[PDB]
Amino acid sequence: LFGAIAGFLENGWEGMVDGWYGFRHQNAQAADYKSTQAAIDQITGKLNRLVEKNTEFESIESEFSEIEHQIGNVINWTKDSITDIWTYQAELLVAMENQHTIDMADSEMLNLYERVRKQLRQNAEEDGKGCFEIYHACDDSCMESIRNNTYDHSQYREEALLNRLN
Amino acid sequence: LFGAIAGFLENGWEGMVDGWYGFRHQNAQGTGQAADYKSTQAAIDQITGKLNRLVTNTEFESIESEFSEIEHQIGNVINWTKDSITDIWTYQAELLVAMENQHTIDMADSEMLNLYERVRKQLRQNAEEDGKGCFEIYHACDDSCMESIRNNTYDHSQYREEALLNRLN
Amino acid sequence: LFGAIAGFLENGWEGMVDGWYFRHQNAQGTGQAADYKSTQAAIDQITGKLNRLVENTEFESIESEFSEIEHQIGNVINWTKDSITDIWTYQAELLVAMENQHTIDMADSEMLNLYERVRKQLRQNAEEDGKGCFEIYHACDDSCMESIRNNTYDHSQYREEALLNRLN
Amino acid sequence: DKICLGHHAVANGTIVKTLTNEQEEVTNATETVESTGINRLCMKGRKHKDLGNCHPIGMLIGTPACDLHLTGMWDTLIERENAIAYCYPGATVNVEALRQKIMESGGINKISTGFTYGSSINSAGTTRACMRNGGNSFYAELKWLVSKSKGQNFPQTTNTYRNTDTAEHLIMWGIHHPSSTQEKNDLYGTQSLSISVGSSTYRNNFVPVVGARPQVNGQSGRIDFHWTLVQPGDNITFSHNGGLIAPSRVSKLIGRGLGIQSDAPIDNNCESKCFWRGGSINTRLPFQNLSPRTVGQCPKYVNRRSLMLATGMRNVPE
Amino acid sequence: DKICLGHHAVANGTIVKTLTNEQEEVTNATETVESTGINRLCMKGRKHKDLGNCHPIGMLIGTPACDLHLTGMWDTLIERENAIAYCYPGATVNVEALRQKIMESGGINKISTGFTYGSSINSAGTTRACMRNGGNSFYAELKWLVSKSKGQNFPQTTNTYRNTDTAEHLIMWGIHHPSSTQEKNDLYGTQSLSISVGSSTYRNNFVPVVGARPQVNGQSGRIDFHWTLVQPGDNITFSHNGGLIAPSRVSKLIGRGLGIQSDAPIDNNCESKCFWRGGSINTRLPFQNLSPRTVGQCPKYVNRRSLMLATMRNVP
Amino acid sequence: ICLGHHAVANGTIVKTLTNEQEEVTNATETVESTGINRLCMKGRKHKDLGNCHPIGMLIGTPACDLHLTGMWDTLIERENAIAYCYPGATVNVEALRQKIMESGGINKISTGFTYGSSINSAGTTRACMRNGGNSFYAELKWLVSKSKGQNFPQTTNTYRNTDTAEHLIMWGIHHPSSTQEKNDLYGTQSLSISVGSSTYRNNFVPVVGARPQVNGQSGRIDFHWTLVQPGDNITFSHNGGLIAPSRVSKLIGRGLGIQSDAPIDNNCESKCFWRGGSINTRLPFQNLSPRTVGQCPKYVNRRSLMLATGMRNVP
Ligand SMILES: CC(=O)N[C@@H]1[C@@H](O)[C@H](O[C@@H]2O[C@H](CO[C@]3(C(=O)O)C[C@H](O)[C@@H](NC(C)=O)[C@H]([C@H](O)[C@H](O)CO)O3)[C@H](O)[C@H](O)[C@H]2O)[C@@H](CO)O[C@H]1O
Ligand SMILES: CC(=O)N[C@H]1[C@H]([C@H](O)[C@H](O)CO)O[C@@](OC[C@H]2O[C@@H](O)[C@H](O)[C@@H](O)[C@H]2O)(C(=O)O)C[C@@H]1O
Ligand SMILES: *[C@@H]1O[C@H](CO)[C@@H](O[C@@H]2O[C@H](CO)[C@@H](O)[C@H](O)[C@H]2NC(C)=O)[C@H](O)[C@H]1NC(C)=O
Ligand SMILES: *[C@@H]1O[C@H](CO)[C@@H](O[C@@H]2O[C@H](CO)[C@@H](O)[C@H](O)[C@H]2NC(C)=O)[C@H](O)[C@H]1NC(C)=O
Ligand SMILES: *[C@@H]1O[C@H](CO)[C@@H](O)[C@H](O)[C@H]1NC(C)=O
Ligand SMILES: *[C@@H]1O[C@H](CO)[C@@H](O)[C@H](O)[C@H]1NC(C)=O
Repeated sequence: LFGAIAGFLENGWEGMVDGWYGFRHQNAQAADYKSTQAAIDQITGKLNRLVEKNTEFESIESEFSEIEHQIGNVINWTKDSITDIWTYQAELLVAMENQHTIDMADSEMLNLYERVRKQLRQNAEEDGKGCFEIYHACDDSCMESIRNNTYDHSQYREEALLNRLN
Repeated sequence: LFGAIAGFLENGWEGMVDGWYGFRHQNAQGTGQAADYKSTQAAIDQITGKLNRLVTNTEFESIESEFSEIEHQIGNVINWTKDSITDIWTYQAELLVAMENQHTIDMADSEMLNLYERVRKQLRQNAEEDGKGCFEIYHACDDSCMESIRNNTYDHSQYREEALLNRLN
Repeated sequence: LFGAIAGFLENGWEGMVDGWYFRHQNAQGTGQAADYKSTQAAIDQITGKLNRLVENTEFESIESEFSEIEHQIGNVINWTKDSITDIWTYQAELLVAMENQHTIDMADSEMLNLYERVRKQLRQNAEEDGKGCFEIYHACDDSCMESIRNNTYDHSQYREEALLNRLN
Repeated sequence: DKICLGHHAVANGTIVKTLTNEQEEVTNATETVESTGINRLCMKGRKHKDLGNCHPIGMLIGTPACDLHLTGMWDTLIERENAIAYCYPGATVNVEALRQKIMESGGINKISTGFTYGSSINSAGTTRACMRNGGNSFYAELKWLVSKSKGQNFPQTTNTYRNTDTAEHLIMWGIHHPSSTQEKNDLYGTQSLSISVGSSTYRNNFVPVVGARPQVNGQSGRIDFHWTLVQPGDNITFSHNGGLIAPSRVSKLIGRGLGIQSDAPIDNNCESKCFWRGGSINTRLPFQNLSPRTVGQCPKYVNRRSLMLATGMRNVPE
Repeated sequence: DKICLGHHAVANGTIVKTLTNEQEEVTNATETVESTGINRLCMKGRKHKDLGNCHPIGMLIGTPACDLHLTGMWDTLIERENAIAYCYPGATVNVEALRQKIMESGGINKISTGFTYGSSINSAGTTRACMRNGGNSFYAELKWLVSKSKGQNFPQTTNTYRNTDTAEHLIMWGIHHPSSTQEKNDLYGTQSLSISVGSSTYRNNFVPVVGARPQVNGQSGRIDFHWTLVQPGDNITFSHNGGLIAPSRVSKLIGRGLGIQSDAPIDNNCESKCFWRGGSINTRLPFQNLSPRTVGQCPKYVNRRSLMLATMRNVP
Repeated sequence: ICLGHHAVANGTIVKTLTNEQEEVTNATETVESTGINRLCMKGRKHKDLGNCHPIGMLIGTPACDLHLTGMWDTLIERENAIAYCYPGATVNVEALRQKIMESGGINKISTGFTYGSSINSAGTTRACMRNGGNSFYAELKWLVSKSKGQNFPQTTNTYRNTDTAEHLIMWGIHHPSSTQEKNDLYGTQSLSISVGSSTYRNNFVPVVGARPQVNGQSGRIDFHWTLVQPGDNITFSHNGGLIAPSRVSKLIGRGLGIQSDAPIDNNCESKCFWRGGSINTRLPFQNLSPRTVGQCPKYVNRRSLMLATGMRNVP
């Protein structure tokens, strides 16, 4: 389990229907494409792995005619054991890949909270919220500059340092 | 997998017994040990979740007589089937145990990393990290302020100035 | 899962040899080195996986190769053996897939860990550009870079001269 | 002035199971077990023969019910619940093997034995228990040999089927077991009866046995059926004092085909490859819980109602 | 001023198994494979039937040792190592199939066949090998038929049991096989013997055979047993010249039961659902170490002495 | 100071829980393939039967004279092995064959059967041949009247097991081609052969019928076998048709049975064998054959499975 979900974030936004991962902001809402794509491609990867899996089988037991009793209870025991095995394989599979699923969906959030952290650089500060604080007036252009992933910390450090230390 | 347990925290605290996860501090008054409830409880809850998964019926009858002999061919066709099933299940047991243990350890390690992160974000500017798991606190912290951090009540801003002036000199 | 290898480190270096996980600049020139401990830490885990892989109960024949076999029992055997084969196949695919996921993601982790020990070591004296490189605000002779690799690096020594550069 | 990073949530999310948590809410999920299958038999892309009330053995011996299934080719052979194998009361030895062999086939061809009989043999013997149209009759592929004049001793006879093919042929005969010590005398005479059969790979002998038995389909007598595989180049000899129900033709099982036991109505629009006693299953899903017992390209059956595979993050909102 | 972060450890650390490391120290771990068994049969909450030295076949044919087990109702049937099925040396065709059939039953009932015999037949033949109350006897559900006069030809005879029940019935008959010609002629006569059984769904012809063999229980003769199911509203007919061990009663296997072959003595205060040859198993674990041959609703047998499961990395 | 991972010019690809096409620096396979097509019998005291069938050991067909007795930890059977020089069959042949193939040895104990002067035991066929002349099963004798046409006398022969381990006894019954050649060999009598021990009772009647010539022979000899316990005796009471046992066989210990037409390489070890060759590997999975024998790796329906031994490769 990574920090992001069911952790320092206390809530998920029902308003966001456009993507899994998003940006909200006070200013004077959007969602990141690449992160969602990264998180959905891997759900489709084991959706893909799961959907296509089979050997041809014949009818060893008969429906309409009584079979020899010893070979019949041997067939019943064999079938019952194969059924138990496959049920266990099944429950293990779904529990493992659900675990992996959630843990990853956490990881792809944190991977690009760690993008933003390292893009804002020293021009912003970490909070308990998980919702970054900007100390300098960024218009809708600065914020878009956050989300596109082109930007320049250089162009604002001289400014923001003055706001952090006074 | 995560830096904390086998990495930048070299050793564990045997003396502390209440929790999986803990706070220890030094201040002008003295040194204190306490435990953070939620962080330990999450991991305990997932452990007992596993144990709950570990513990239903399908009813099998005997296909091998033990006091009467069995026909040869069918007998060791049955020996074959049962040995194959046994191999399958023992392999399943080893795989299940190994992978579940790996996940368990990396889970606990994850919870420790989460506590470390929560504390760091909580402290903000006022403290700094040596890569030993501790936070250099540059403003004097009262014990009430110590379990202000432990509570998560702690407000960084109120001490914000002092540490800062301490930080730059 | 973890951030570094496919997330913000935008490629791998071929030049690196006898190491899985260091490049600088300074003034004297540029030298490349590989960290021993992290790589051995990953390799040991991989070897553990392989040893776990290579660690068999005896079976007799139940089908006659060279002669008649009673149709019905033969069909029972064919069903059973093909079933067991199916199960073992599924287990093989499941193991290889999950082992691979764990291998890649764990190695990625082993990178991230080094990135974080280095960040926590450089502390105030440096900055993050976000390709995992660290910006050093006070030169640094080849010996200093060597100190960074070595972990002998004291941060307070360069702290002040660095902070001043940070602010101006 | 700030910026917020967060994950999305839904109004109604679905619960799954994980390693460490039961009842773990998630944004979305898809099941991995299929609990619903078509009631009809889906046979598109498959040329098939439906037997209805004709049992597979009947094809090999010629029970009237199987008249329109004495010959044919098929991807897929469908057998039904109460299909008729015998018009004249009897049984077959190692019947299940044979029936399976027939369901494992992809067609049958029939071939005259060319058997001819002596003037003192009535090879047109019929029975009330095997009706074709309104007439008394018998199995199409078999002839019930009795002495032409009631009561005379049935002549010592010898008929040898000669196989000149590059494949094996399945051959089926019958043995009559009369009801009354009179009936026997009126059919084969009073002599001690015996019926030896023998090829390069098969040897056996059959004594008819008069016994008091309950009447099945208005007959106390019984015909027991016996069958063997005659190899290429192999001859098979019948030596009989009377009692032999003897093959007019012989059967060549051909190819490989999927045998199905069911009562589901056939359907020719729906595509499938996995079949069971009621209906068919076609699903992307790897797992299934309808039938523990299935035929063909089939998803592994598991004893669970549902296994939801989560397709997203934890569902957590306000 | 410091604030620090840390985990606990112990002096004694549990070594567990992982994907990447065979021996990882961990705080605490538990077993997932049971290695301990009760050593009793826990029949509480179960209507059970301990057969003692009564082999299930004997409940059908009426072996002396099975006098207490000729009719019953149970959900669990226990057979024992020292079970007797044949007091008189013989065999049963499809013995294992039949035994498994009985062991899946949840009860047996008896029904008279109503068979009677003319005064040329001794119906009350006995033997030393089957003692009941002190004194010679014979299978409680069968009658040994011999000529009433030590030399005469056994009379051609016909007996028909008709099933008038709504359930199938399990009939058993025997076919004696004398050691000598003298003996043969004495029991059934000098004539050529033949038995024949016939129903809607069944038809067979048996013939007695004289041969010399060793003696079992002081007996050189044989009694070969045969059996069949008889559908409702059907007749089964025997036509015999002698040598037929004829059924006096027929059997009706009722319901379903669990069939346990075990050494262990019963505890009627244990609850349990999983059993094996010695004792039973009551665990919550998913795997088991005791026995590859268990019966019932049991954990799965693994070929591993121990498989420990971690409940963090314990570094001190 | 910068951080980075390695990479290679050309990467090997692996399947992954989420990705079926994931490039990786290096990898190793987890399946074995194209294994040694030969028989690795190192250390194994083995025994190659060649054209001799397992049952042939028991009844002593000429092809099997070199295999009548011996010990072994591994028994190899070849495809066209001759079970019967004289045409016939065996009741429960597969049980016998498997029994033999799980045996570590066969020892022969003489039955001791002796016969009166009106009985000829020296009967032989061209179907069975040694030194290019007519012979018979070396462990059985074919009993016919000494005077052609006469009645075979009622005869009794009891094998007595006086060992401390069970013995396996085989006998043959002869079913004549015609009513003539029956009377000639045994007479006009009604025939019968009853066998009985303390654990076994069976009766046999020789049957006359026309049949195609196999190996130039229209007659048949079917085989039967039973186990005789220690201290138990077995009696043959017979009238004509019995192919009597002159010796009896004892299976000793266990031994792995291999069915294979592959040549014996005596200088390699193995734990695993199939129809052609052997398998030698650490790998848990293999795809050479669904039907294997011994301490083998599991068989899987895949041509290849790659296990990533390295991190993800990003050039
Ligand atoms: C005439 C007489 O009674 N003689 C005494 C012998 O009975 C006795 O010898 C033993 O005889 C045994 C066989 O005895 C029975 C039996 O099984 O108990 C007697 C049964 O009444 C008879 N039953 C029927 C229905 O015929 C039964 C039967 O003929 C055979 O079992 C058929 O195989 O035989 C047995 O052969 C012993 O080995 C033998 O010693 C001796 C010794 O006590 O005393 C005689 O005075
Ligand atoms: C013990 C004995 O009687 N051996 C005979 C043997 C048998 O009588 C016969 O196999 C029983 O079925 O027959 C032998 O001759 C058979 C042989 O005879 C030729 O002349 C004939 O032309 C061949 O077709 C063939 O039938 C035998 O060799 O088996 C002689 C032997 O002495
Ligand atoms: C079993 O025996 C009974 C009695 O003989 C047979 O049933 C009788 O049934 C027939 C026709 O169904 C009647 O004509 C008789 O009057 C009945 N007899 C009595 C006394 O009920 C029955 O047919 C036999 N079962 C079989 C299958 O042959
Ligand atoms: C089956 O019968 C045929 C004929 O009865 C046998 O083949 C014949 O072979 C012989 C030997 O060459 C010839 O003399 C005949 O002319 C052939 N007859 C015919 C019509 O082909 C054949 O050997 C018998 N097969 C077996 C297996 O016994
Ligand atoms: C040891 O593990 C068991 C099983 O999970 C648990 O009951 C026990 O509490 C653990 N020990 C301690 C000291 O917690
Ligand atoms: C075996 O034969 C010997 C000698 O004939 C005899 O002592 C013994 O009683 C016989 N064994 C049996 C079990 O009949």
